[PDB]
Amino acid sequence: ERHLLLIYTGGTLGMQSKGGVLVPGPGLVTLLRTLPMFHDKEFAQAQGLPDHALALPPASHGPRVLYTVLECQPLLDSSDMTIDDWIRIAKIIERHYEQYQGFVVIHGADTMASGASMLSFMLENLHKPVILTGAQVPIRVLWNDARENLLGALLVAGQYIIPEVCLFMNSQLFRGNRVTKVDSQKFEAFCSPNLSPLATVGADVTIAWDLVRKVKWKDPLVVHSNMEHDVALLRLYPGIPASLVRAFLQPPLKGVVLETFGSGNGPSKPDLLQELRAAAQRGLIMVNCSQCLRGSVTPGYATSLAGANIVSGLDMTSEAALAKLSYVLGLPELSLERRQELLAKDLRGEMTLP
Amino acid sequence: ERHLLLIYTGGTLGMQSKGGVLVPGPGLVTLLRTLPMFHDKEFAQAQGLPDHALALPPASHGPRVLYTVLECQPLLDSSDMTIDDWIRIAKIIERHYEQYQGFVVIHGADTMASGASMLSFMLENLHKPVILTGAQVPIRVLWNDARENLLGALLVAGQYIIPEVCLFMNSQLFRGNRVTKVDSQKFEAFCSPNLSPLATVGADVTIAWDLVRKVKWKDPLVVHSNMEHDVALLRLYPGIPASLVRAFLQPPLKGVVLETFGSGNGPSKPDLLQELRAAAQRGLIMVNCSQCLRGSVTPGYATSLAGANIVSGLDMTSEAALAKLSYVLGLPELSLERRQELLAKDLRGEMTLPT
Amino acid sequence: ERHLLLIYTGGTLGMQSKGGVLVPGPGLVTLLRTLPMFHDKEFAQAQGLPDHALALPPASHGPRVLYTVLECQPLLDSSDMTIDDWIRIAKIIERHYEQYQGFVVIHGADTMASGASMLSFMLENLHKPVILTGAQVPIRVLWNDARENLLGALLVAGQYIIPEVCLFMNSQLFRGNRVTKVDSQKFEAFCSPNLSPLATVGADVTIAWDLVRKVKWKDPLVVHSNMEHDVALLRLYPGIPASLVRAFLQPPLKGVVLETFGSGNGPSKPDLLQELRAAAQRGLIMVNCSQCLRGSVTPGYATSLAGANIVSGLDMTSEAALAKLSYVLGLPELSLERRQELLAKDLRGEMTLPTAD
Amino acid sequence: ERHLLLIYTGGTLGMQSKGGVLVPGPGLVTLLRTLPMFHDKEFAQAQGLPDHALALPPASHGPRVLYTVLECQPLLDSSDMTIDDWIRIAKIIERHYEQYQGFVVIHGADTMASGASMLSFMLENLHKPVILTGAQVPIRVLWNDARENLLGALLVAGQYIIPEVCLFMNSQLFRGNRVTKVDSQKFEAFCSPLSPLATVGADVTIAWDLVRKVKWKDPLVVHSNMEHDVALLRLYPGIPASLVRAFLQPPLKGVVLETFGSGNGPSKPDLLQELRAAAQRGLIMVNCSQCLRGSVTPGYATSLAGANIVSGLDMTSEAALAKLSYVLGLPELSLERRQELLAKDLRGEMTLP
Ligand SMILES: NC(=O)C[C@H](N)C(=O)O
Ligand SMILES: NC(=O)C[C@H](N)C(=O)O
Ligand SMILES: NC(=O)C[C@H](N)C(=O)O
Ligand SMILES: NC(=O)C[C@H](N)C(=O)O
Repeated sequence: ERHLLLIYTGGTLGMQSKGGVLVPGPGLVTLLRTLPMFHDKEFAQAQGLPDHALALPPASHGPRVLYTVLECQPLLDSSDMTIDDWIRIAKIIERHYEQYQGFVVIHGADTMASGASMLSFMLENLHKPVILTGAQVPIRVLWNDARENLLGALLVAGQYIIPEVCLFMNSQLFRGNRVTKVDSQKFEAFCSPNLSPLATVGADVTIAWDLVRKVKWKDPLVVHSNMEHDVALLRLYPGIPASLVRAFLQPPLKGVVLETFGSGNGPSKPDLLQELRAAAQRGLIMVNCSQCLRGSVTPGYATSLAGANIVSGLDMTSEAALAKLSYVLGLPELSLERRQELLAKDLRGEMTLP
Repeated sequence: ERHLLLIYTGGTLGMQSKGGVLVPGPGLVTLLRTLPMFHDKEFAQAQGLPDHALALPPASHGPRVLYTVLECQPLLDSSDMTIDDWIRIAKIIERHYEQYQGFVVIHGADTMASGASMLSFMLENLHKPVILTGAQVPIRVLWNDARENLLGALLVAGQYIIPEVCLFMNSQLFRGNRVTKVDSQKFEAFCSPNLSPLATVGADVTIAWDLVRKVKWKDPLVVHSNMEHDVALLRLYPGIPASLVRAFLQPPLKGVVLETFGSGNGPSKPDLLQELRAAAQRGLIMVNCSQCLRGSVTPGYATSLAGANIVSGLDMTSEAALAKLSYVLGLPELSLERRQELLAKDLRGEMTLPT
Repeated sequence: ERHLLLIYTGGTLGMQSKGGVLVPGPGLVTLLRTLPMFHDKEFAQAQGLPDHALALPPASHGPRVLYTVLECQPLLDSSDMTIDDWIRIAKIIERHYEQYQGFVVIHGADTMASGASMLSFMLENLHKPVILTGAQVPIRVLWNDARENLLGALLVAGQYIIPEVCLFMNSQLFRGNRVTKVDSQKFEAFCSPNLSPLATVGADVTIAWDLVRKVKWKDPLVVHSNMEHDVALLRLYPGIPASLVRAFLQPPLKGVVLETFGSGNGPSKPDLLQELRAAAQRGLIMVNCSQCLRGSVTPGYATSLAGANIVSGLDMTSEAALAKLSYVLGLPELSLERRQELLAKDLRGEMTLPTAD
Repeated sequence: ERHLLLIYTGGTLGMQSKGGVLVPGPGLVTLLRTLPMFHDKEFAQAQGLPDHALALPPASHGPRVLYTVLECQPLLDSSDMTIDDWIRIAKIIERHYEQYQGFVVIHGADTMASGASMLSFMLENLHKPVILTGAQVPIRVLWNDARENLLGALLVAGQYIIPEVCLFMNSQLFRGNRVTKVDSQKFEAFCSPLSPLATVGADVTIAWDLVRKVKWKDPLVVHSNMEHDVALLRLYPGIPASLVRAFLQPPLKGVVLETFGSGNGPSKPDLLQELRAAAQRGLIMVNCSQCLRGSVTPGYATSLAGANIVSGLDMTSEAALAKLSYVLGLPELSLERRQELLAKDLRGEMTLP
């Protein structure tokens, strides 16, 4: 037997109609009990299990999977989630860490990538799988992607030791701090542009063990509630004025991700470069990410953004850059020089160095 | 014979190394003369052609293609381009419109999608092909994509009547106001997520004629120099504070594209919704686009951004939304209500209406 | 209410383990009754429905879907299926045609593409959806693709009028005579290389109505049991000897699909060309298909296979070519010249005739 | 300076029209001289180079690339090529091995995958790049894929030590015994259903983790001893036992059976009797999937396994056939041993589980 905690935070997976729109819907465990793929009634009575705990049917090989449903309240559309919400999820995982072998987090799709990236950083030295999942269609609608996404998440967390925050959707397991949302309607809503999926499910389960991170059994779980809240993302657009950038980078902002053009370039007009230099003097740290979905930031042009307090984001997703920035800036008592060194390392498998 | 104007504005296609970095490089026509795929010397002498004009070798079918190279100065990395630069290109095309059968614009890749979208709107009633192209590797480096991208553009503009601003890269012709840049290194750098390519080149040339827009021969070319400059793009991110949005939307900003989450959703926290409402009262217009690459903005959630002065961008690329916003806000003497109605129409094939 | 017939012929979707291997498994309706996504017990009792008939829960819009399970016997691994088996399925659909609004056929994946193609031809003037589906993992294994494939098929047949033999797998509806199997393990096992999917399912259902064939209401359903059995497929490989081709094309073979190289080319060595000419003289008809997955057979090289009794397969899948060949050769009293003309037409949406300009 | 041999065997890359159809066209070096991307005239005169030898323009760093064009005769449409033709190419590479740092082979596309696979096996202990390339459109036609495919091949062979038979098309370098042709018209004609060994874009990315290691201690052994009596047989539904019997008659020594799905076939006894009968005669059978992607695996009662049947796992059919030809051509081995070799990864063509 392996035991999982299933943390239901909201999202379309469990929504219901009200006033002609989807809103978060309670009563998940009540529904899951009625579904044989999610709950084995025979086995429950045979072992007289606590009523709070569900049991998956037996799978082909391996151990049996039991899980407990923890329904947060209120439930949220993921568009409403913030660093504080992700911290609360991390703390749930921390409190219950020793009692469970893995975790699944039902989450809205709108910001799942940001959440996966955030939790990747908050959960330092993680030793157990934390699998985020969601759906484009609610589980109470007959024709949906929720059933198989939720089951897949539970089975992955239940059967494999992948000590990472991942995202499972549509038969694929992605490294969480490598995903981004590419489709607003299709079931294949997520993509991992600069890294292979960690796993694929088909006739057989294929796992890229060469990529999966190693359990650090000597080191304890350290949860970072100290995440800098004053970080932002700024997408450059052609002719963006210096005056607007000035306003954006005003105190109390401590860090910013600049999504630049192509291989990491921006306008070379002086008044704009002046504002970035000015913000560097105030102590602001800047990470340069590409607006492009695929590829890396690299030097090479006269228009490349580099210099005082600018760190290259290489091939990071913006969601990962923002989370890493929040993480590093939240660390206590470090020199700005040291903070920059950390931003330039691969801390959770989110960045590929050359 | 068909004659094209080749407008060289800059970009990696023609860059050179200097101080260990790529910068714009002059002298394109000088190089192209030396290349047999770009200039047929035999034919030039046989017709004693003007020295400014180049001739492509004969192609499989069709008419012969001649072209003239117009090298803008200064040349620019496309990261430095703005609405003003694209207006200048539109005006070049306007001045020379009657003398040429089509146009090719060599452009940097970093903002090509914005430029294509802008020109799409500026060139009202366009009757001739305007093909933007560029490269990930300069044409003076041996192993490059520039040669074939430039030749392809010239052949497409030279041989076909596609009255659209397009982008040609890597054997594909895209509708210009439908493209976006998806890869910063690969030769397949561009994608048209919510529309088929207009053409594909292989052994044969396949054109999606049932998508290509129809020539309106009665209507003259109207070039819009009146493009609103005070427009912006704002990407939402989780927990973006009201205070920051307030600062972003301060006068003199007239219009903004909000890149929202998923099917067009954002935080429902009241202080943020109050700033958008406040900006609507000041007269600002907002277009709601998805941060997602593929798919459409649609209502359906309690978190959907809709209401006063917010227009759904449906399946538009952000580059197209920004350009359309610039276009509509630059039109003279319209009510704010009318401006919104125009934003909700398909003006250049950039948006697909539901039905 | 719309009523469907669910024809369970076998395949991995319903297999069980025995001696460490998967074999066909009976008792489908018994399992489906226990599954709330497949059977609404409340509604069944509320309308006191016949015990043989299942009811899907209500869906977002549209009518309610009821269905009857017909479990063929014996059940088969699709690797064992032949023209005779597909004829039996066509005849089941014929007998029950008027009682039901659509059909779903649970079928093994190994030859689903051949079966879809065969049924496409056998069911002339079809007016109702016939949706084939299957799975890479059996429905009794917990982590599987069967649940969603079967539900999807039922919902597509139940809710839309697509008068075609289709294949539904992994959220996509393909034209059946356009599919081929491209992956032996992934759930995305099928691909339609020279045609778009007819439909895609996501948050919403998108249907390519511009491609879906039109119902011919005036014309009755004609089922062709007269399918020529003596047809074969022959894949060319470099240096394939004339002697081997000779042996392959011996009587009683009436038709063959030659899978050739690239744009439809083969060796020009004379002894080989002589065997094809010899077989043409015996009255054999040959269809030339490309080994390539995507693209078309076209003339252009000195190595292009063309001539006596050879018809270009253009962009047909080999599965479709073989079925069309079986269909056309089974038609009664036609000249060989006429048979060839029919092979060169688009009879069921399986072939795209080349564009002029 | 690095020197390459460019072996022009034929194919569309160099074809010309005649009687309204494409046929092989001679005079490649004559054309390439006139093209600045392919020949640097300044540099040629500056070093007074032999007239037979061409010089690519420089890149910034790295060495300069010179190459010699060897035009086979007659030139062939690849549809006409056989084991004998690929042996001849291997022997050209053997004779000139010491004089050149790499090789490029211009080849027709129709059977390039078979040829790449064959050469992969023939060229045991290969230490230098052998890059096959071709085109969907002839180089003399203005809008074509030939120019960039040929240049790419020369630059890859000239600049990198990838001791493998590869195929370069459309900005990608594939392991040769892993490719297959998926499109008959598009420039993206080939697919490796394994990662590409390299990709060319703004930068060149090479998957060094996959590229095989040079064995400098071991000499190049060229196998002319390739079994010719091997065949490929694609199963189709209801294929009769009588037809399979005829196909597997002597003198056939080996056959690749392209089976359904994960490696399955009809379980009807008369058919299984013919495969067993052929095994008794000494025939060896490799089971490959008709599917493009994935692996042959046991699991069903319909899986073809047993006497003298070896699983092809994830091999392409082109690789299975070539490996079968290779193994059967080896002298004095027991049939058991031949089967063990078929089940190993000999040239990177097969992934073991
Ligand atoms: N599909 C989803 O989950 C979208 C939903 N608005 C959410 O993020 O909560
Ligand atoms: N590939 C390119 O052209 C990049 C260049 N920085 C530009 O956009 O001008
Ligand atoms: N996935 C499957 O159904 C394969 C099985 N051998 C069959 O075709 O019956
Ligand atoms: N593209 C090509 O090269 C096709 C040609 N028929 C050949 O294989 O020789």
